[PDB]
Order: sequence, then structure tokens, then C-alpha cells
Amino acid sequence: HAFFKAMLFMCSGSIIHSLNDEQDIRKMGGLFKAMPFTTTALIVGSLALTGMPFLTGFYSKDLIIEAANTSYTNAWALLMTLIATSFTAIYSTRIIFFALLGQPRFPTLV
Amino acid sequence: SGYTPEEKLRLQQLRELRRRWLKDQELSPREPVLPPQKTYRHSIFAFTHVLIPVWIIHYYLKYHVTTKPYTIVEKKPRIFPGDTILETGEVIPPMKEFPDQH
Amino acid sequence: GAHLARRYLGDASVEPDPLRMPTFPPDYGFPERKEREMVATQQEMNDAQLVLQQRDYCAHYLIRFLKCKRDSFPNFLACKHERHDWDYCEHLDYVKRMKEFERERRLLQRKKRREQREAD
Amino acid sequence: APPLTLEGIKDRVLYVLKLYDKIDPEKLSVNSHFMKDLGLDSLDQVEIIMAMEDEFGFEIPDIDAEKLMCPQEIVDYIADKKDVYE
Amino acid sequence: AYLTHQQKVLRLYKRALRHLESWCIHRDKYRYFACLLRARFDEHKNEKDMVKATQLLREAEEEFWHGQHPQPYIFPESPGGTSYERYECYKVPEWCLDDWHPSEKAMYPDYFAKREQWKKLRRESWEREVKQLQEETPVGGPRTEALPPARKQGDLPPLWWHIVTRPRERPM
Amino acid sequence: MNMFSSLSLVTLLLLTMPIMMMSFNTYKPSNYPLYVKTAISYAFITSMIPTMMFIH
Amino acid sequence: ITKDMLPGPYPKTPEERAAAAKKYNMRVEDYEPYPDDGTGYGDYPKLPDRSQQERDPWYDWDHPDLRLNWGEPMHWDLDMYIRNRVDTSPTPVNWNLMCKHLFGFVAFMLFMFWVGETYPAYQPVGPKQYPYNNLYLERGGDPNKEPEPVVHYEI
Amino acid sequence: KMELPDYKQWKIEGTPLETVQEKLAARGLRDPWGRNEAWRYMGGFANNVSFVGALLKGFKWGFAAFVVAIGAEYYLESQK
Amino acid sequence: AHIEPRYRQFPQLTRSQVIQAEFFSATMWFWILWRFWHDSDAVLGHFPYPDPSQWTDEELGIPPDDE
Amino acid sequence: PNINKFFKYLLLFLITMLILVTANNLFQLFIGWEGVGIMSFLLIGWWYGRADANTAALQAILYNRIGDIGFILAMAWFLTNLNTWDLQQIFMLNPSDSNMPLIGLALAAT
Amino acid sequence: MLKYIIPTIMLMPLTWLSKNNMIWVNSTAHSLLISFTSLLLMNQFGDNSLNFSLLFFSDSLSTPLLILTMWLLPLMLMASQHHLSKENLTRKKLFITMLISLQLFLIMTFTAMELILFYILFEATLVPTLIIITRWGNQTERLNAGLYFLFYTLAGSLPLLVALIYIQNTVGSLNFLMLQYWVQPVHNSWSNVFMWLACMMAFMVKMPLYGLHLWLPKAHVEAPIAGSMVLAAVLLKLGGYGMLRITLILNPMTDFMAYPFIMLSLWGMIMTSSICLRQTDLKSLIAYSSVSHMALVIVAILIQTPWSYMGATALMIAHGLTSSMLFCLANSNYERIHSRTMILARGLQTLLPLMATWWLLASLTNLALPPTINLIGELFVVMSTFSWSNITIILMGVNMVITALYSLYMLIMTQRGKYTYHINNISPSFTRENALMSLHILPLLLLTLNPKIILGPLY
Amino acid sequence: FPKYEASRLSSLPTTLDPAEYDISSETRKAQAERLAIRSRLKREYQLQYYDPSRRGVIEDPALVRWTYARSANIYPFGIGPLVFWYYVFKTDRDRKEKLIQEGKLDRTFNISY
Ligand SMILES: CCCCCCCCCCCCO[C@@H]1O[C@H](CO)[C@@H](O[C@H]2O[C@H](CO)[C@@H](O)[C@H](O)[C@H]2O)[C@H](O)[C@H]1O
Ligand SMILES: CCCCCCCCCCCCO[C@@H]1O[C@H](CO)[C@@H](O[C@H]2O[C@H](CO)[C@@H](O)[C@H](O)[C@H]2O)[C@H](O)[C@H]1O
Ligand SMILES: CCCCCCCCCCCCO[C@@H]1O[C@H](CO)[C@@H](O[C@H]2O[C@H](CO)[C@@H](O)[C@H](O)[C@H]2O)[C@H](O)[C@H]1O
Repeated sequence: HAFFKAMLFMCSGSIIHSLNDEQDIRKMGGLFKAMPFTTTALIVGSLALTGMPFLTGFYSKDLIIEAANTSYTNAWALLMTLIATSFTAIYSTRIIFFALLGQPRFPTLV
Repeated sequence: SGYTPEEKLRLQQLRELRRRWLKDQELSPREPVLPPQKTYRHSIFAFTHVLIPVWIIHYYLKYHVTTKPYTIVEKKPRIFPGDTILETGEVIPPMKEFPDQH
Repeated sequence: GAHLARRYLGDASVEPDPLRMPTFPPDYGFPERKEREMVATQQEMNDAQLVLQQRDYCAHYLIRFLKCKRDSFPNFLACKHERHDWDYCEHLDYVKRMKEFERERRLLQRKKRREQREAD
Repeated sequence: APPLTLEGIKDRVLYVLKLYDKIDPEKLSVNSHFMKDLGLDSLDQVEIIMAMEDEFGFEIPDIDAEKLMCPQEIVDYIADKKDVYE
Repeated sequence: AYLTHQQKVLRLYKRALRHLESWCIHRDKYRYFACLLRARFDEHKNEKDMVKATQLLREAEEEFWHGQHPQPYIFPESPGGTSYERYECYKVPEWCLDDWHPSEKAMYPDYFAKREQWKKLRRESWEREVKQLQEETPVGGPRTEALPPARKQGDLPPLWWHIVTRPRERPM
Repeated sequence: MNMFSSLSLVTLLLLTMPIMMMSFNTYKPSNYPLYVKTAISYAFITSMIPTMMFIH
Repeated sequence: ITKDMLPGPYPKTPEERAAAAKKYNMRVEDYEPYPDDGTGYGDYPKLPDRSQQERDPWYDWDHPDLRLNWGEPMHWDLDMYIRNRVDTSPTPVNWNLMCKHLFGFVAFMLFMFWVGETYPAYQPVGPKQYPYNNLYLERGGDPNKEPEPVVHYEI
Repeated sequence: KMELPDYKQWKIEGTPLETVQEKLAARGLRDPWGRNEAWRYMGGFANNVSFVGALLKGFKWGFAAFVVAIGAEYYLESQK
Repeated sequence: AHIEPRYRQFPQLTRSQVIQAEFFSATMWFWILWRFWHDSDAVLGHFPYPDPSQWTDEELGIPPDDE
Repeated sequence: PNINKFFKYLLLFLITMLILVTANNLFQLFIGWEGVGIMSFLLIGWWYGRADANTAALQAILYNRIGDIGFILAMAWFLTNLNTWDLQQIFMLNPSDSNMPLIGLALAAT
Repeated sequence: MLKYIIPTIMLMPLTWLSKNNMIWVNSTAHSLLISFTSLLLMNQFGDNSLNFSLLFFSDSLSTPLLILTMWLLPLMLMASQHHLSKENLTRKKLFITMLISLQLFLIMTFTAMELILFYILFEATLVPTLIIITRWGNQTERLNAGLYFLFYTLAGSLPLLVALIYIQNTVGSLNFLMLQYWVQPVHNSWSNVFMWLACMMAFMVKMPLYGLHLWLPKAHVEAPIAGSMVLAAVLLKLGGYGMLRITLILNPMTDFMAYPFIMLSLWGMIMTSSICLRQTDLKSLIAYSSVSHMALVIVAILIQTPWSYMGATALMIAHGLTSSMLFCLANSNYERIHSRTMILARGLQTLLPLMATWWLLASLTNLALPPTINLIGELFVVMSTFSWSNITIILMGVNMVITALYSLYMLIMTQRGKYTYHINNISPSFTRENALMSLHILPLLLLTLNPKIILGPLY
Repeated sequence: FPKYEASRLSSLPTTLDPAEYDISSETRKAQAERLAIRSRLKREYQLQYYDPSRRGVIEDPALVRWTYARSANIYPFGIGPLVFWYYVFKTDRDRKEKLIQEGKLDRTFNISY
């Protein structure tokens, strides 16, 4: 986790800096091609976070999930963990979709 | 809803002074008048920040810490069947033949 | 699994209790059961310093894997064969427990039927 | 950031206004009063100030915004807040 | 309220548009609903029954409260923004330079020669500024906070020092 | 034991050295951030040696 | 300063209720003491219990961080209402509705967790089997006391 | 010192801002700020990738180098 | 500085940044495909899961109920 | 302008974490435990002229000292019942009645 | 102890015969030399204390208190010489004389073998302290503060005199070495209940105990800086020192007579910590922090365990240096803006960057960040109090949380945020002020290297 | 629209306040009077704030009044907490003391106190 989570923060810091301290994803958009390297790091970091097979996050998350659902365990806890795993892909999509895709929504002096 | 003419005139007058104050904040060429005064750089850094520190630490551990009981305690080495002991030359027997299930 | 739906929503009497398994004698319906065979000795596992949860009936494959890992250094990609032998032995050890669960389930069903057949 | 200049701010203020359909770009001057000379109402002036906030990426509070009634006054306001002296 | 009816309506309009922009996000979508919101204000623009107009404002404020964005967009340097007051720790008041050691002042001989011209200009202007505020203020003290301009060549607008010499918004 | 114990401690001692030259007046503030960055990069290398011994 | 300009006892008559308002720089209509219950407030004005965060940000306060003007009476609990502490600004959701929803969520979660503990999930697998009398000696058992044997059988 | 792009070039035609104008023109309304938004739908800012297209960035080159590798691998065995 | 800002226009991009971004996006995909070609079991399944409904009563030692 | 101070804090922020990780007794571990709390407080409130940053920094301390109640509880229990703070002696004695000390550690982790 | 008493007395002639402009230089230089020689008291043995004569003895409880006392004198002189600059020359020499005579009474108080000799010097410290507050205080209320200080003390001290004299009649001696061997148990009876109260209530008022503390915030708000330094650093610890000595002869009655005072302390420390959150006066805040810290010391002494006394000794020393440093820091602000209101001058880290470092360090010790001796003392008391009753961890834990809240509140309110626009006389910190703060913090942090020398006789 | 329901920690928005819209010359006059008081204080502060020869602190009578009022009355919840805490701790220690007498309290390795 210490790898892709740190990268994600540096990737957001790269965007925040380029957009004069703007941190709201609603005023971002249209950065997929304007910031090619930040985009690549922000997509690699997100796939690792969401457990894309064989990225750094897959070697712990997936081992942890299969051990949870094959354990003698509280059933409600097991269900909350799985729904949360799904949520990880959702807000991960929010960052990519609103920061990188679409048309630019930031001020005119680029 | 705009400025009264009295408000405009005050803004104009303050603005003249402000822009003059901001202009006066610039440094002249001579300021600040200071009072009179990759391999190599990385090699000295290693010498002063690794080699000297490890010289002092190794001296400290070898001739002070390790001369007192139980200051440095190691997990003893794992011994697997078939290994040989350096201290005594003893030979550990192998594990009996497996079912050879596969 | 379905086994949970059956126990919590259906008939808890003819579902094995995971905590109290097994409940029938080991030899009920098995003429001449053999004991499980342990390869590695207690001293060998003590010397190899295996974690206690790893000192099961598959420990000899683990000790074989651990020695190769140490000899193959720094080739950390070696020993893929030894690792698999250990994984597979632990897979067979797991299926055995599934069989024990199912045997307990079927015995609990037989006991139930033997009553209704007997109740009348 | 790139520094701002008095003429740089002026150009971007008139740029936004020229891209406003309710104004005639040929009649637009730095000193043209929005309500008197351009025939806009105060609902339009609200939108012009918002387009200026969006242009320069900062907010003009309502108390100040209501008083900016020509392009030159906006330029003076922006220049003051960002210490532009040029 | 010290605000007039016009001020309340225009403040609501600006605030309503900004919260609409937060909901819409996309520019084309915002442009569409920004026009529909303008049309609603234009429909009643000409209402003359001020009791009826005040009702329209009251109902529009309840509509805004119900439909506001719970997390509206805030400009980074605006109150509540992520950069608000971020640079205040770097703003040092100008009077701090009076306590500089002579060796520190000697590094900027030109800056401190100009600074003394300002401190001279300030001292010589103060009496006129005080007098002007005396002759212009009615008995009982001022009623508003508006300050007058200088009414004379060579005079400076009363109470200008801390306006003119205030720290830069990016002081370091 | 010598190399393992000795290199595991220089790692911790190496990181405190930039703090000493700061809080004790003896360094060149010209590019202190680069100096502090260099110490971390070198401390990573030293720490890797005991890691390899543990892995082996 | 002087005694007549400092706080005093609860203002009885309307004339003392007028010298207090003058002293505190308030309109005699706006000035109101705390109830005379002998709690020690004296004649200090009771001001609306609103946070400093609720004040106007864009006004030019004499103290911008506190959002205070020089000379204006200070709320009794002003050190509790600074912007670093207690906020009372209006909320987008009604206070009582928020309390219901947050309590409802937690109370639902704790209940469902208890349900989940009473009906645990597990796999259809028998107990793990360990050699040597369930590793009696390794687990710290007494080497003297031969344990009750544990025998596991092939299945 | 900075030269601004000529303002007459910004147009809503051929952009979603035009669809908005048609959608409003039904109700008797107009967007007077359309050209102020047009730059966002023109030039290098038009034709941004989809989410799937973003995730599949670099796949073309990655897949090729993958074929050249398993091809190389299965050749280093056929000899052996 | 050496990247001059632009007004209302797509920014200037260096060739170094474009190539590096593309090179590291291909390394990711190459890695995923190369790992999937060899370690598909880690994703799909290491071992076959037995069907307990097929085990005979003779395997599980279930004595006939008549007994 | 205080970038030199910033890197000094990042370095102290790291050192106190490495003291935490290698700590072999509960008291030495507590030094790192509280050390990261202070360094976190001084780095969250970096822009100290901003009221919100001062509030967030103090919030971090407040929530973290509520957890540290559990830390001290575990220290008090281990000294009383096992006569040690060293991890070696805690695990050798391996107490069966470990609900109270571990609830303390769980609250500290919370 | 003559090697410390005689040189201390010689400071009086030195000040009076010093050239007109050398009073602060001469007294400071030679009082520092006396502090240096005080380290020779560290000749402490494992079994026997250091017993010089029939009159004076020194153990590991009194030694750190003696060293703190003689260290504090030069620090008090540096802190006082600025606000006394306009004072009349002969009145300067009298102010220094009051401080020298306070040190004289204090070093003999901490080394007297017999309890009546301890009592007389324990009480003699009032006269100079009262004179300093009332003669050289600043406001009108210094006269009331002197009266509350005087009569709170005496209302407890006079019963103690009767109790001590009664003990000598029955036991035959009040020598502390003799009492260690002739101590007899105290049985239940109303006569013993009041003997216990008489022996303890004088020391409770000095700590001060919660309920009997309201004199302390008065004295601190009205004392000159040197008064506040000695009052907080040393004079409070007269009560703790006396308790650690006299509880020897109160067993086992302390087993149940301590309950009302442990409840006052355990609850009182939570109340006084919470009061600190709403104080408007910086000196009153620091005053109310002492009451909270000394509540731990009272509890530690009363439960009588080897760990609790070790923690009690470390707190008294650690608190002494920290509270004195905090008073000096606040005073340096006061010497500029001439007000003790905490909210008056804000954002001072912008204008006095190095003094904000001292503010940070003093606050970090005040909240007991490890491994400061502030935490070593606090932790030992919490460990022992847990074994006393496990529930105490709840009160102890809550107090630490609140202790951090007002410690950093004070730092944030005065040093951070935006500076006050109209305060324009904040001069750069003087070398005297910077050295004054460092001479507090540097010893305090140095003691973490060798904490045994402050843990007391039960180490 | 569900109506705002103010609370102690959640005041009523000004735009939702009926008193905010209904206005009578009395309220407008009352507002003017407050602006007069504020403007008089502002001028008094500005004449000292802007004075070139003033070096010091502009004493604020309002701040002096505030500190004086809140530092005036003192009474440091009476016996209830002390009696409550007494019973909690006494019962705990009596319970624990009994077990030690009977050997029923585990102190196998307890040798630090
Ligand atoms: C994947 C997610 C898994 C976790 C999901 C957790 C779900 C938790 C649901 C908690 C809901 C509790 O909130 C509940 O909502 C209703 C509706 O507002 C509240 O009721 C409120 O609204 C309605 C009126 O509009 C009325 O009931 C009542 O006037 C009012 O009090 C209840 O008082 C509250 O108890
Ligand atoms: C460990 C495995 C490593 C595998 C590495 C495989 C090699 C990686 C090669 C990266 C090529 C980088 O070079 C880059 O490639 C992409 C895709 O072709 C090109 O992008 C191409 O499509 C876009 C979109 O239409 C155009 O903007 C661009 O003009 C066009 O050339 C870039 O013009 C080129 O600069
Ligand atoms: C801050 C204030 C704190 C106040 C704390 C109050 C403590 C209360 C202690 C109660 C016990 C007092 O001491 C008590 O006195 C009497 C002596 O007459 C003793 O009892 C003796 O005399 C009484 C006479 O009435 C007889 O009933 C009894 O038969 C006899 O043994 C008790 O054995 C002893 O326990």
C-alpha cells in the first residue's frame, strides 16, 4: 500500500500545482493528454489500488479477500468488506473520470 | 449602484500611492550588498556519512556492546535435514522417504 | 456456502457442528482405518524452527521447500517446484477435511432417518 | 504562475466581454458603462462579474462586485487585489 | 436588512448560479440550466407589487435552501477555500524593519533610503489628514465608515498608510 | 552478526546526521533539502543489506 | 481604565440599565443583562450565542482572524466561539434529522454485527488435524505427563 | 507581452454548446455566454479518450512486446 | 520558463514526457500479460475444488441404514 | 521560504517512525508513538496563519491521545501482571487473560 | 551544608559592597558559581544517606531539590533585572537580598534533619515571598494576594506545629534519622485522625490540594516574575517534600485517611485541566496548570509505593523547570505589551521566530512528550495508580488528553494565526531573554540522559 | 419544502429568517443607530492605529471589560463527583482486597508496585 498510495498523492499534487492550487475535481477534466506522465502514474496507481491482477496491490488485497471469505468469521463483517471493495473501484473511477477525461473545466490561462 | 464620484476619487488616489509603494519594493542591481566572503561529491559523502559512521558503530559494538552478556542476541540458524554443522562437522540425517505422492 | 443456508435456515439437526466435529466414533462404518503417517520427526521441525501452525502433516514438503529457498539465494525465482509440492500436499490435506465434514453430515442424516424409521 | 500586467488584465477583461452576445464588440471600450452605454441590466452585470471570477480564478464579494460598472473599474479592482503595478 | 430588495435578489441569483454550477459540473450542461434559471428571474423581473415581489424572494430562498449543494465549489483563496489564509504566516508588517540591525539595513542601502522618504511623507501629511477628518465629520461622530478623498493638490487621502503599505498577497 | 548489526544501526544513525549539522550549526544551507534527500537515498542502500541477509 | 468603565452589579433601574448600555457601547434597546440569578454575570451584556465563524468574512474587521472590531462588546463565551472551536453556522441538513440518521446507521450496524456473530460464515471443512497428540510437547505441554492420545485417521 | 488568440475564432458550431442552443431555442431562450465556453471544445481539447480508452493506454505497445517475448520464449525451448 | 503558457489553448508538451509516459504504460500492460500467461492460477484457481456430492458412501464409510 | 525547516520536519517525522518500528520494548515504542503525533501536528499546521490548519493539527493530537489512553493501559497492565515492557518477556509468558491489555492496544490502534 | 550556607550568605555583602552598576553582574556570576558546587551533593550511596552533622543531612530526595533551588537563583536574577531597571539602587539591593535569603531558607529547609528545624525554615520562606509579592508586585490586587498566601499557609502550618511538638513529647525526638527506627504504627482513633490531618494539611495547602488552591492563581497573577519562578519551581515542592518525609510516621492510618484526598486530586486534576481551556490570563492559565500537575504528586505520595515515589520526585523536578520556563516566556510577552491577556497578542511566531521555538519546547514538556523527564514522572505515577485501582486509568487518561489540549491551545493562540495589527512594539528577542529560556530547557532535556539522579531515594 | 429547524449548534440562516424581510422604519432606524456606534468606534480606533508616532498597544476597554468580568467570580460539581468517585474506587479496592486475602487474585509475576 505504501507504494501506490504515496504515488497517488504525488500525482494529485502534480495536478494541483499545474492548476494553481485548485483541488476540486469539478474544475479539472481534460488532463489525459495535457499531463501524459501524471496520467500514466494516476492510472497505474488506481489499478494497483483496485487490485488489478499482478500489480502491487493484487499481491495483498486478493490474498486478504480470499482468506476472509474462507475463514470462520462474522458474516456481516465479510459482507461489508466485499461491498467496500466494490466501492474502491467507484471512487477510483471518480478521480480518473473527472480529473482526466472530458473537456477542460479549469481557468483560461493554461 | 456604482461608486459615488467621491468614492472613485479616493480609490484613484490610494491606487496611485499603492502602485508607487509596490514599485519601491523592487531591488536595485547592487542589492543585497553582501559582506565580503557527480563522482567526487558522492565519494566524500559516502566517506563521511557511511564509512566513518560505520567505523564508529562497528568499534562500539565489537569492543563494548558485544563484550557484555546478552546485548546482541541472534535467532539461532535454522538447521535442515542433510545440513552440516561447521562447529563440529556433524551431519544431519535426511528425512525418511516420502510417500512420493504427486 | 449452501451448507450455511441449510444450517441457519433449514434443519440444524442434520448439519455438522463445525466446533464440535467429529461426533461419531472414528471407526463407525470404517473397518480397519489406518492412522495418518507423519514423515518429518519432531526434532526435525524443531531444528527447522517451523511455525507451529505449519507443523501439520505436510511439514516435510515445507522443510524441503525452505532448504531449497536458502540454497538458491539470490535466485528468488528458483524453487517453484518445491513450493508447488507443498501447496499440493496442503490441498490434499484440505480435501480430507471436506470429506470428514461430509461424512459427518451423512452420518447425521442416517441417524435422523433411523429414528423416523424407528418412531413408527 | 505567470505575472499579471495592467495591460494583460485589460486584454483579458475585454476578451471576456467581447465573447458576450449581449454586447456589441465595436462599441466596447474600457470606459463604457455597462448600464448606461451598453444597455445591460443588473442581472447581466452579475453574470459579467461571475465570468470575471471564472476568468481570473478568484471571487469578488457581492459588496464590491455591484460597484464595478465598466471594464476599466474591473481592471483596477483585479490589479489591486493581485498587487499588479506594472 | 441593510441590503435593499435589489441586493437580496442579485445575491440570490449569483449564489443560485454558483450552486447550480456545482451540481452540473460540465460546462454545456451548466450553460443550459443557467439559462433556465435566468428565465425564471426574467419572468418576474417587472413585478411592481412589492409585497408580492417580497413573497417571490422568500419562496425562492426556501427553494434554494432545499436544493443547495451540500458541498459547493469554493474558490481556493475564498473564505472556506483550501488556500484561504495560506500566506498570512508570510505577511510581516512593515514596521518590523525599524528594528533591523544596522548591518541588516546596510545590505539594502537603496531600499532603506526610499523607505525613509515614505516615513517622511507620512509624518508631514498626518496633521492635514487629522484636520480634514475633523472639519468633515458632523457633531456626534461619523454615521458611516466611508472616508473622504483628498480635496486639494499635495494632500493625501486621510488614513492611507495601512492601505498603501499593506503586505503583498504573495509576500515571499 | 558484525555486518548485520553494524549496518542496521548506521541506517538509523545516518538519518540523524542531517539533524545534527542543522541543530548544531555545521553544514552548508545552500542546498540542505538536497543533502537531506541524499541521506535518505544512501540510508535506503545500507538498510537493504541486512534485508538481503534476512531474506537469504 | 476607570471603575465607572468596568463591569458592575446587575443593573436594577432603567437608568442603571442605561448607564450600562452606554458603558458597553450598545443601544439601550439592544442591551440585555443575564438573568439576575446570582451566578456572577453582573451587568455584562448577554449577546447572541453565535460563533465567530458566522460573522461576515468579507468585512474589514479590526481583528480579521477573530472577526472582531475594536471596542465592540465581546461575548461572554468568546474564547469558546473563536473559529478554532465551537461552530454554530447553519447546516444543510436539520440538526435533529442528522442525529436520527447517524444514530440509525450506527445502531443498525451494531445490531447486524451481533446477528453476524450469532450466524458465522465458515467452510464445509472438518477441524484441522495436527500430529504428535496435537503437538502436545511443542505447545508447551509437560514432558512428564503423557497426554490423552489423539489419533487421526485417513479418510 | 502575451499575445491572445484572436477572439473571433471561438464558435459554438460543431460542439455540444450548439446542441444546448438548439435545446434552449425550443423554449424561446438563448445562451449569450456560449462563445466564452467554446475554447474548451476546440483544438487539442476536442476528442478526449473514453474511460476504457484511458485504461487501455499503452496496450498496443505492451501487447506487441508480449508477443515478441512469448515468441522468444517458445523459441528458446524448441531449440532445447 | 522554457514552457511558455498559452491562453485558451492546448499546452505545449515536450517529447521526453510523452515518450516516458507511453513507455511506462506499455511496461504495465506487458507486465500484466506476461504475468497472466504464467500465473493464471493466481487469478482463476490453483487446484480443482472437489464436488462433495459425488463421494461414494464407501469412500466416507457410511454404513447402510439397514444396519 | 521555510523549505529547510520543512525537510528537517520530514526527516524527524521519519526518524520517529523508525524508532517505532524497531522498538523492542513498550516504552521505546511509545517514544516513536508520540513522536509521530507531534511531527504530524507540526506538519499539518504548516501554514500556521490559516485557522483551519491550526484546528486540524489540534484535532489530530486530540484523537490520537484518546487512543494513547489504550496504549498506557496496555503498559500499565503488562508491567503489573508480567513485570516487563520487553516484547520478548511478554510473548514468553504468553498470558491467557489478555482481554484488558489487548483492548488497550486495540483502542490505541483505533 | 556550611559549604553551601556560608557562600549563600556571602552573596548579601557582595551585592551591597558591589559597585553601583555591577549588582546584577556580580550576584549573577557568583550565584552561578554556587550552583556549580551544588553538584558535589551527588555523593549518594545505595543504603545510607549523606549525613553531615547533627543538623543537616542530604539524601536523593533533597539533593535534586537543592540543585534546582541553587540553579533558580541566577535565573531569577536575569529575569528580574529588566523590570527593575528604573528601581532605586538601594531598593535593587534589597530585592536581591530577598531572593538570596529565600535561597538560604530553602537549602536549609531541604537538609534539616529535625522536623522542628524544618518547620521554622519551612515557615521562614513566607516572609521574603510575601515581601516580594507585595512590595514589587505591579497591581492593586498584590495586597490581597499576599494576605491569602499568608493566611492559607498559616491556617495549616499552625496545627502542624502543635502536631510536631506532640510527636516529640511522645516519641522523644523529631530527628528524621531517629524516626526511621522508632516509628510506631498509628491506630484508629479520633485523636489520631486529627493528628494525621494536622501533619498533612499544611503540606496540602502548599501543593496545593484541589479545594485549597485558590490562593495560588492569585499569587501568580500578582507576583513579579522572580516571585512566580520560585513560587512555582520550588515553593510548591516544599509541600511535596514535607509529605514524602512525614508520611513515614503516619502508617497505617494513611490507608484510609488518604481516600478523601485522592478523590480530590484525581477529580481535581480533571477540573483544573479543564479550567485551563477557558482562562483569559496567560499567567492564570500557567498557574492552573501547576495545580493539575501537583495533583498527580499528591496522589503518588498518598498511595505509598516504590514506583509512585519515584514518579513523584521526577514530576516535582520536571514541573519545576517547565513551569518556571512557561512563566518566563509569558513574562517576556508581558514586558512588551504590558498585559497578561492571552488573546491580546497573536501570531507571534511571525515576529519572534526563535521565541516561538522556546514556546514549542516548553509546551511539549508541559504535555509530557516522551522521553522528557516530564513523562517519566507522569508515567511512573500512572503505573502505580493503575495497581492501586485499575479504574484510575480512565481519569489519568482523560487528564493527559485535556493536558495536551490546553498546552497546544496556549501555543496556538499566542504564536500562530495572524498577528495583531495595532501592536507594533514587538522588539527582537534580547540575548538576555534567549539565554533565560535556554537555561531552563537545556538542563530539562539533558536530564533524560541520566534520569536516575532525579528519581529519588527509592531508585 | 421541509422547514429549517434551528438548534443551539445550528442557527437559522438569515435568508430563512422572517424577521430578515419584514422591515419597518423602526428597524431601519435601529440599524442606522448601530452603524453609528460602530462608525464612532472605528474612527476612534483608526485615529490611533494610523498615528505615525504611536508605538505600543492600543488599549481596548472592551477587552479589558471582558477579562475583568470573567476573572471576577470563582468557585472551584460539588461533593457528588467526589462521593461518586469515592464509592467507585472504594468498592473496587474492597473487592480486590478480599480476593488477595483468599488467594483468589492472580499475582504470579506481580513484583512491581
Ligand atoms: C451498502 C450500505 C450498507 C449499510 C447501509 C446502512 C443503512 C442505514 C439506514 C439508517 C436509516 C436511519 O434513518 C431513519 O430515516 C428516516 C427518514 O429520514 C427518519 O425519519 C425521518 O424522516 C421521515 C419523514 O421524512 C419520518 O420518519 C420522520 O418524520 C423523520 O424522523 C428516521 O427517524 C431515521 O431513523
Ligand atoms: C518492459 C516492456 C516495455 C515495453 C515498451 C514498448 C515500447 C514503448 C514505445 C512507446 C512509444 C512512445 O512514442 C509515442 O507512441 C505513441 C503511440 O504510438 C504516439 O501517439 C500517437 O497517437 C496519438 C493519438 O492519436 C497522437 O497524439 C500521436 O501524434 C501519435 O504519434 C506518439 O506520437 C509517440 O510519441
Ligand atoms: C478531609 C476529612 C477526612 C475525614 C476522614 C474521616 C475518617 C473517619 C474515621 C472513623 C474511625 C475513627 O476512629 C474510631 O474511633 C473509636 C475511638 O473512640 C474506635 O472505637 C473505640 O471507641 C468507640 C467509642 O465510641 C467504641 O465504639 C469502640 O468499641 C472502641 O473500639 C474505633 O475503633 C475507631 O475506628
